[PDB]
Amino acid sequence: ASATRVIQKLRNWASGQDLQAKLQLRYQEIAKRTQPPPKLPVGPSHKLSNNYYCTRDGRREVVPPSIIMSSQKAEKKAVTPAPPMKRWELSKDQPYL
Amino acid sequence: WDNLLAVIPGGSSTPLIPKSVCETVLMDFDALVQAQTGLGTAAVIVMDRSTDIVKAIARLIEFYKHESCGQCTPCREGVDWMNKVMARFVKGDARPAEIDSLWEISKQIEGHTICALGDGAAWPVQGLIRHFRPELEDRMQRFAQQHR
Amino acid sequence: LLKKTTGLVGLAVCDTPHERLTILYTKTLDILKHFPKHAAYRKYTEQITNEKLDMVKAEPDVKKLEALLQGGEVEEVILQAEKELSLARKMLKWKPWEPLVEEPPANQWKWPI
Ligand code: SF4
Repeated sequence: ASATRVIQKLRNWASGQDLQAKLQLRYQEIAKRTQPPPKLPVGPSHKLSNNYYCTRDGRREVVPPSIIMSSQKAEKKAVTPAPPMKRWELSKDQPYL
Repeated sequence: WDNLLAVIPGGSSTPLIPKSVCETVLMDFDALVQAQTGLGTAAVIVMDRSTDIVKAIARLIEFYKHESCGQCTPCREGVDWMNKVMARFVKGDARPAEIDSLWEISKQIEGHTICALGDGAAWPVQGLIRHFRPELEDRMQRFAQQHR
Repeated sequence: LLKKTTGLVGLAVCDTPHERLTILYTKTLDILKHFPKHAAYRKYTEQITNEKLDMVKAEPDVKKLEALLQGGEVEEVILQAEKELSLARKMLKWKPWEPLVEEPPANQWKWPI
């Protein structure tokens, strides 16, 4: 930022870019190292009612896997694991470099 | 009768009923159950418009705190907790979410105890929250205004 | 027109995709006729090959044929048909329509232990 205008023009011509507009070194635009104290918000479970843990106990909703067929327990169309992948559209922003 | 505000019709264990349902209510077990109350010892406590209703209910909960035998955890801890919350409610020192919190505390006490003192202590709080909830909210709002 | 590049490295562009596809599907059906009638692999592979062959015979345009096949590009479809034919030959060698070769021990697939 402390460069002379002749050196700035030489750098700009030699690089082909405006180097002074986007400087690599941070001078004053950064935030202050001393910040005001925060106040973090609370989540949805921070309520005094209608908040029984058994109504939001996601860890106990896990069940053992369902056995489709087993060697001891156990005209239709051929199927696939999923519907086939749709083709990606070419980007309308910048399709080629 | 126009000055009448509330009646506790079966002693302190039964909850309160306001004047509007006091107009045409009978003194049956079944009639008071339909009025969401009970006929207990047939003790008709009458409170007029000059009554501090929250103070009366908190005095009843303080009585239940003093007379709980302390043997079983829901009655012991929950009735003490209800007494503290009701004292703060009388002072106005709470927020309206604590009304729902107190309702859930009373529902946790009711039916989980050894004898029916827990039910008889949770019922007046249930009746007060069911009927005189805008009075509680008015007290909390007045406290919040005059303290900040 | 004719496709310039297929976009995948090492995949050559097919000048005549329809004839190659129909001979590959016909060969796959012919090798599927040697399977037992009760073979679920034979039934399902015959269904897949029949539907794909009907789509090739129905559509003479490469682009809308690709859109109908939904298997990427038509070169990818041709390669998949080659893989299916080689697979069907191997499945005929292997004979997996037979019953289970050996049941596992009783605690082999029990989790948690
Ligand atoms: S519910 Fe009955 S047994 Fe339990 S602490 Fe209260 S008074 Fe005692």
